[PDB]
Amino acid sequence: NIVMTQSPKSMSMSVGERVTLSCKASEYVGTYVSWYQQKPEQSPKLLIYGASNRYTGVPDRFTGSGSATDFTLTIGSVQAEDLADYHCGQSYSYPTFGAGTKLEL
Amino acid sequence: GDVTVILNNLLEGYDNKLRPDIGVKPTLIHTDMYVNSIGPVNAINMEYTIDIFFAQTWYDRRLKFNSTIKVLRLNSNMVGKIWIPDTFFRNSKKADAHWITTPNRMLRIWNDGRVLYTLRLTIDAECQLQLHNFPMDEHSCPLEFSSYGYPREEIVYQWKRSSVEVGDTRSWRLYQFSFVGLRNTTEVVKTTSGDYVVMSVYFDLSRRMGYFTIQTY
Amino acid sequence: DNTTVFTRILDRLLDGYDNRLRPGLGERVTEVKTDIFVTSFGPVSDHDMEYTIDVFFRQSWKDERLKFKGPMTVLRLNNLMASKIWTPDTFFHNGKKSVAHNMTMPNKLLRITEDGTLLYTMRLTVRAECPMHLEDFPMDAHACPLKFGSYAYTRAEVVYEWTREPARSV
Amino acid sequence: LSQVSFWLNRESVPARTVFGVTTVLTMTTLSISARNSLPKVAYATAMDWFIAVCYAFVFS
Amino acid sequence: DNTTVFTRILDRLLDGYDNRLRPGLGERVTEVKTDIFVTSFGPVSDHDMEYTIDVFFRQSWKDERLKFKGPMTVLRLNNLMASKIWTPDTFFHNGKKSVAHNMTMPNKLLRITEDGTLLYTMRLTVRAECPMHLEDFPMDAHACPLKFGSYAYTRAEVVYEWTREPARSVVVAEDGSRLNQYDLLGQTVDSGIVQSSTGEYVVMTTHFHLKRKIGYFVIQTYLPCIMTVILSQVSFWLNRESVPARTVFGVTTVLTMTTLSISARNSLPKVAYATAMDWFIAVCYAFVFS
Amino acid sequence: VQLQQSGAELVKPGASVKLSCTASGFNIKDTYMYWVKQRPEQGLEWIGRIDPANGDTKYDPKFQGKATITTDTFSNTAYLQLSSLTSEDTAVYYCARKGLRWAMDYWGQGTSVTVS
Amino acid sequence: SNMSLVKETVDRLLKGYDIRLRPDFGGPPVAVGMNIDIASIDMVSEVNMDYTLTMYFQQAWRDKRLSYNVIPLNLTLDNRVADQLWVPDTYFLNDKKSFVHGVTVKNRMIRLHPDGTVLYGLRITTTAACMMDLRRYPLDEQNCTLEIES
Amino acid sequence: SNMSLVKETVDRLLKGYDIRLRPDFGGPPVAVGMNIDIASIDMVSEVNMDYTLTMYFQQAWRDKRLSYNVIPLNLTLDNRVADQLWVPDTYFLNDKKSFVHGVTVKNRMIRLHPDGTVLYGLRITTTAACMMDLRRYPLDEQNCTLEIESYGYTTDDIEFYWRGDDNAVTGVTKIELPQFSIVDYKLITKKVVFSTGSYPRLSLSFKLKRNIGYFILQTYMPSILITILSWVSFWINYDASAARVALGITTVLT
Ligand SMILES: *[C@@H]1O[C@H](CO)[C@@H](O[C@@H]2O[C@H](CO)[C@@H](O[C@@H]3O[C@H](CO[C@H]4O[C@H](CO[C@H]5O[C@H](CO)[C@@H](O)[C@H](O)[C@@H]5O[C@H]5O[C@H](CO)[C@@H](O)[C@H](O)[C@@H]5O)[C@@H](O)[C@H](O[C@H]5O[C@H](CO)[C@@H](O)[C@H](O)[C@@H]5O)[C@@H]4O)[C@@H](O)[C@H](O[C@H]4O[C@H](CO)[C@@H](O)[C@H](O)[C@@H]4O[C@H]4O[C@H](CO)[C@@H](O)[C@H](O)[C@@H]4O[C@H]4O[C@H](CO)[C@@H](O)[C@H](O)[C@@H]4O)[C@@H]3O)[C@H](O)[C@H]2NC(C)=O)[C@H](O)[C@H]1NC(C)=O
Ligand SMILES: *[C@@H]1O[C@H](CO)[C@@H](O[C@@H]2O[C@H](CO)[C@@H](O[C@@H]3O[C@H](CO[C@H]4O[C@H](CO)[C@@H](O)[C@H](O)[C@@H]4O)[C@@H](O)[C@H](O[C@H]4O[C@H](CO)[C@@H](O)[C@H](O)[C@@H]4O)[C@@H]3O)[C@H](O)[C@H]2NC(C)=O)[C@H](O)[C@H]1NC(C)=O
Ligand SMILES: *[C@@H]1O[C@H](CO)[C@@H](O[C@@H]2O[C@H](CO)[C@@H](O[C@@H]3O[C@H](CO[C@H]4O[C@H](CO)[C@@H](O)[C@H](O)[C@@H]4O)[C@@H](O)[C@H](O[C@H]4O[C@H](CO)[C@@H](O)[C@H](O)[C@@H]4O)[C@@H]3O)[C@H](O)[C@H]2NC(C)=O)[C@H](O)[C@H]1NC(C)=O
Ligand SMILES: *[C@@H]1O[C@H](CO)[C@@H](O[C@@H]2O[C@H](CO)[C@@H](O)[C@H](O)[C@H]2NC(C)=O)[C@H](O)[C@H]1NC(C)=O
Ligand SMILES: *[C@@H]1O[C@H](CO)[C@@H](O[C@@H]2O[C@H](CO)[C@@H](O)[C@H](O)[C@H]2NC(C)=O)[C@H](O)[C@H]1NC(C)=O
Ligand SMILES: *[C@@H]1O[C@H](CO)[C@@H](O[C@@H]2O[C@H](CO)[C@@H](O)[C@H](O)[C@H]2NC(C)=O)[C@H](O)[C@H]1NC(C)=O
Ligand SMILES: Cc1ccccc1-n1c(C)nc2ccccc2c1=O
Ligand SMILES: Cc1ccccc1-n1c(C)nc2ccccc2c1=O
Repeated sequence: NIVMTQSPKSMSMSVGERVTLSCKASEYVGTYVSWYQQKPEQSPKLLIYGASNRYTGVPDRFTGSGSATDFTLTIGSVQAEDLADYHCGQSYSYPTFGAGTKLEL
Repeated sequence: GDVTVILNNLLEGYDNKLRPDIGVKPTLIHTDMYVNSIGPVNAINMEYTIDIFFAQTWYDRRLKFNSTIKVLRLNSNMVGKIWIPDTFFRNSKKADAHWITTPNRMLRIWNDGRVLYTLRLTIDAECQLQLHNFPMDEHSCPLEFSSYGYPREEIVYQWKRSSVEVGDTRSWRLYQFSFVGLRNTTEVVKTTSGDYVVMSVYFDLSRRMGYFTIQTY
Repeated sequence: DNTTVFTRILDRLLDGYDNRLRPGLGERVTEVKTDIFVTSFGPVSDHDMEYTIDVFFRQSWKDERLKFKGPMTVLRLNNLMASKIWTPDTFFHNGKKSVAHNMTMPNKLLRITEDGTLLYTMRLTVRAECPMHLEDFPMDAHACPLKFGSYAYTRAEVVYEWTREPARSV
Repeated sequence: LSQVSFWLNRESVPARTVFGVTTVLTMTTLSISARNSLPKVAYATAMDWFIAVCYAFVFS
Repeated sequence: DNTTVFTRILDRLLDGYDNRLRPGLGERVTEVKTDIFVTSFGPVSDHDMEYTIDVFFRQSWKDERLKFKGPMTVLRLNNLMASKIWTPDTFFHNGKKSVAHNMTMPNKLLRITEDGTLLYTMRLTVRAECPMHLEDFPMDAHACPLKFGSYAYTRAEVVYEWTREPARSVVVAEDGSRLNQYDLLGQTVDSGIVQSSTGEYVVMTTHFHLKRKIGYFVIQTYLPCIMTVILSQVSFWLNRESVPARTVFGVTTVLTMTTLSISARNSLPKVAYATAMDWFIAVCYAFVFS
Repeated sequence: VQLQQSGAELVKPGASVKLSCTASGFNIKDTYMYWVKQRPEQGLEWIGRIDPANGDTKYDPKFQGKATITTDTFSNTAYLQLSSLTSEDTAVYYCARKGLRWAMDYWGQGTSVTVS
Repeated sequence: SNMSLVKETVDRLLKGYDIRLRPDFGGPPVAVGMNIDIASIDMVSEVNMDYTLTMYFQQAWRDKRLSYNVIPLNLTLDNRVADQLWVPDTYFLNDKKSFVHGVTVKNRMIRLHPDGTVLYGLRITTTAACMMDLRRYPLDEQNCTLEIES
Repeated sequence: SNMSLVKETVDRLLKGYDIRLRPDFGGPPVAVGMNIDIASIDMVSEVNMDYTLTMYFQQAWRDKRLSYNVIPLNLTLDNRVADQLWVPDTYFLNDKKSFVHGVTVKNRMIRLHPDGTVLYGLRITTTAACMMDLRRYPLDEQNCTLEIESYGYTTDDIEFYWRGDDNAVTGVTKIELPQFSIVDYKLITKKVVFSTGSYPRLSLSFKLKRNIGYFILQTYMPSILITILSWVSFWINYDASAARVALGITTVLT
């Protein structure tokens, strides 16, 4: 399939700072990667579709970028409700998901 | 004034999908040809160009009127509203009518229902040149035409006495060849659709050995 | 609301109008005044013995059936009105393959004067046979003709004349 | 160029032979090329006569 | 009278139908699912920087005004029904000249499902512009694009989407290869947005990756040049007491090099830089001259 | 707009499970339906996919045969039939809807499946 | 008069005819028979990997709607009525550029038969693609073809 | 429903619409603004003296007849409605052959605004005549243009102008010609006088400078090298006739 290598495995940052999550695609996926936020004991919520497109109801601080194999999700000025797992997936081919990234303070 | 009335009466209750005498007898069509010029004869594609005025006349008892006017002289406007023979050229690689400034077409209807229909055509006519004895080669190759969908039982063509008329021949585009005469012929050919009356005009061309002399010999 | 009055004028003009009949068919000869403006004299093709020419072809005739009386002395009308009226069927005797331009719209023009005089111009590219006599080549001069006239109308029905002095009409 | 050959000494035979041969070949190529540009008319033009006379001079 | 009931269905279906208005004109965005089947990949014109391609262009959308109930679940209708309904006005952004084939009839297709889904397929040939960089010619590779989208409908009104997984939405037929001089390595698809002077439009992109085959140019240029270099160097082994022979060798080798240099460019467009073949010919000419 | 899944359930190894996903607010025929597996403290895993309008299915190569996905257009529901369950099949199974560039915009609440 | 009979027959046949539905729309497939009379093959080009042929392409099928029993003769109609009848959507897959000859009129034929058999002919010129293997050129054999499909 | 409201509004707008008459038929001239987005300039031909350009040609004017106030948004209508509306009779005086792209449908846009403004767009390819002076070929700079004029409407019926007056033309800097480079372009507004009246005209011009590298590779270097070869003759002993004559004749023929 297409392997989505998501780094870092985990990350902690205080409230108010800027963070950058990164996702690496094995093959070419174009702009068909989406980012999901999964809070504990909850189902995933779509944040970014396409490669840079905020889903409706997504605050303006979340923003995605990248094309081809390299992609990134920068959360500017994280708040206290941004603690969750963040998965990157590609839908160019049959979907595959990154291993995830846990965000602490 | 009253020519409008005549025209309206002619077309009322008229079906142009049906040839005159649909189930009575074949429609007889007399054809005339005026040859403006015989274009270049390229042996590479084994074809020659010809520009003609093609006249066709036939009788339609539905187009019969009574008035002091003896002939209705019309332009192409009314051509599409009456029945027209579907004559096509059998050995033509491609052909086209002329449309500037208006369709180069003419329609005349006489008192007794005789119809005359003329149009201007340029034709690229296929003929297979046997190039033995070239450049001392002479050819006489044809221009054939017939109806597409009407077999002999429905349409019959007929050459008039003075059917084919040529112009001057001094302004023609024949370089390798010289026009030496022509003749007309008729016959019937069998096809998967039926038996069709096929009309043929043969143009006699003799190559003139003046270019190839100085070019090769 | 000049729109409605002008629509009424046009509808009355086209009511009971037969475009299959030339103006003055019963008791006259239709006189068409012609004029050519050559916007570009195209390249001459020696190999095909022909030349290309782009012209504004202007025609003008009188149609009594198209008299009107309104606020405007002239109706600068669209190019599609011409399809509804009778026009001369001029053609080029020595033309090979001419084109009428319809980019972005039909390059035509119809102007009806209140007295019933019509002006009709169109933009054409004409390709015409120019029979050359190459005995003095390449020191040769030629006179390339451009012959046009009426298909379907004999001299007893339609005649052509130059709109201005013949020496100034092309 | 063909007439230049007259100034070469009588001992340089291959030189003059090459001059003549190449000049004739050049004239033939020029005749073909100059006839290419024209319609295949069946008569001779002024250019044809000039080429023929030049061809005659080279051959002479 | 099954024809009569189906005629009645069709007549009730087009009654009060305005094909000038897209489905969901003021209350929803129309989503057109798109699919391409490449029946042949025409030749690539290096001189014109273009390529021809034959495809079945398949478009599907949902029109709620065309719901029906009858003895069928789909209506396979003659292609003149498409002219009576709204259809998307898709066009190719980098298309130079395309033709929608209509022999012997318009090569079109319209299936209406009872839920109001439409399938609209066309056969058409597209000549598309493929900008080429020939610095590595004849050992160059290119990604020729095919971009299409809606004319006159902005992103807020019509969006395009691949019907299946993007990686499976452009399918090339097995035998459909008209490439003489090139090799089709594969195809890639993408979706994006272009800001024009009339608004923001969705654009669907396909990239065809082509690798040029070097064989023709090997035989036609490289072997002649190597042969001429070898022939020029063969003049060294001749005796110094043969001036005419070595002079003939040199002059004829130089003439052959000049002819080859004139011939080589004739195949390529008139670009303003030197390709790899140009450098090879230059070095061979330098060796002959030396 | 809403995807309602069945509640949790405990079964024994080697048994079979048929999960349910009810779609309300849209027609499943209009989109693809996805089934995703999430073991604890791990990443998501695509199980398979179904196109209700056509009925065809695609499965992950490591789930082919083990899982079967089917729908019922009438009730607007999708099913996932797991067979030959093993201890490593304990996870939370999600039902998702494709939309807006294949982004899986809507997800179900998930079903906790555990095998003792 | 036989003219009036033919006119009324044709008017009845064309009245209420739905061009949008094929014959036997809901029933079994309609069987179309194909005939081809090849007039010429014009230019077999290795450069363009194609060739041009001109043919009389004829199709025949049964259309029960266009059946009549009041007259015993086959009605050849002016080819403009072809725009009012259903005809199959036959196309040539591998053709690059084609046209129907149109002088002096569109060269097509439409012939009705009392039992409903329609006969629909076209004079067509197609430039058909033909990929040629030139490995054994000029001692080569080429196999081209025309693909006819609905 | 909103769609039924829009359908009623459009049926109202198109009822009684006289396509023969321009907006403000008996009044002040209608002002038409032109926009061009140039997509490519394909093949500048010296032999045919003409270039081919593809562009998005936009036209904008106001028609008070097509004014609506019940719907708040801009109606993008199917392009086929343009056959039922008045559009300006714009044409290109120097074009030789041109067409509107027709795949998948005709590539034209019609977009209405509540105040009555109509935005009319076309994707056109014109082969404009480009008379070139080659006295300095290939060190030549060419200036050919596209003349845009109304065929039938005199200057008191219609007015042309560039919407923006400096940004009316876009995409010029992105054009890549293999043999030329667009050095400069200008927009002009004129009035031209014919025997039938005076007409608005817009001119779009391009200044093309020809790149010379190709010609250096193709014709200049070979002749220089051939001349050096010719000079080689003087280093050969003048006792050898065949060699020197071979050099000279071969050089001349090359
Ligand atoms: C696949 O797709 C192809 C592309 O779509 C398709 O090709 C197209 O086929 C159709 C059908 O055959 C063609 O349409 C016909 O065209 C005939 C003319 O053909 C010649 O001219 C056209 C261009 O036509 C313009 O010019 C003529 C005359 O100059 C006008 O009459 C036209 O209306 C039109 O005028 C407009 O455009 C002008 C600019 O060109 C403007 O200046 C003008 O103001 C108008 O805006 C050329 O394209 C043709 O070349 C092509 O075809 C030839 C065929 O041999 C090829 O060789 C060539 O290579 C090209 O391919 C050709 O040169 C029209 O005559 C015809 O319309 C008449 O017939 C129909 C049906 O009968 C009527 O409904 C219609 O009303 C017309 O009849 C009236 O007019 C005639 C005139 O003689 C009267 O005799 C008749 O009685 C009737 O009069 C009544 O109406 C009049 C008003 O119309 C009125 O005045 C009268 O008073 C009376 O009331 C038809 O439109 C189309 O051009 C083809 N397009 C192309 C690009 O080729 C192909 O077939 C498809 N294939 C398949 C298998 O489906
Ligand atoms: C040169 O450029 C000019 C400028 O555009 C072109 O002129 C246009 O030509 C097209 C093609 O004929 C015209 O479109 C035609 O419209 C006719 C009438 O449409 C109105 O009226 C009917 C009622 O009769 C309504 O149904 C309709 O909504 C409109 O209100 C139709 O008769 C034509 O239909 C034909 O084709 C369709 C295709 O589906 C069939 O359904 C029909 O049976 C019929 O065969 C056609 O739609 C257009 O109107 C012309 N422009 C203008 C301003 O009128 C020239 O054609 C062009 N010439 C060349 C050679 O390129
Ligand atoms: C490519 O080729 C085209 C075609 O030749 C060139 O187009 C020409 O461009 C120039 C300027 O760019 C045009 O000249 C302009 O004419 C305008 C109108 O002239 C009126 O006024 C003068 C007297 O001033 C009269 O003689 C004339 O008959 C008119 O009545 C001027 O208004 C322009 O500005 C002038 O006046 C202003 C006043 O403020 C000065 O500031 C200016 O410097 C200037 O003096 C200008 O003169 C010319 O008309 C165009 N050609 C045609 C045929 O119209 C392109 O320039 C050329 N280059 C490129 C890159 O495309
Ligand atoms: C053209 O065809 C007509 C009709 O077939 C030919 O007319 C006949 O000509 C011969 C003389 O060769 C006469 O004996 C006949 O009486 C003519 N018949 C009619 C009906 O007029 C004519 O000869 C043909 N033209 C040729 C052969 O050049
Ligand atoms: C009407 O056409 C049919 C065929 O389309 C004619 O009958 C056929 O004629 C051919 C040729 O003679 C025979 O080989 C067939 O056996 C006949 N029958 C059939 C079913 O094809 C019929 O004669 C024609 N009618 C008229 C009055 O000519
Ligand atoms: C209809 O189109 C007009 C013209 O573009 C829109 O008006 C523009 O609105 C944007 C944002 O509101 C402004 O930045 C522009 O300056 C406006 N243009 C003009 C010429 O005033 C209008 O918004 C569109 N209709 C709707 C409902 O959005
Ligand atoms: C062009 C031509 C050459 C020789 C004899 C007659 C003609 N000729 C002329 C001069 N005018 C016509 C007007 C309408 C229809 C046909 C013709 C015609 O054939
Ligand atoms: C003779 C030949 C046939 C096919 C392909 C190439 C060649 N070929 C060769 C093999 N050597 C040359 C040396 C100098 C100039 C031209 C050629 C040449 O054309």
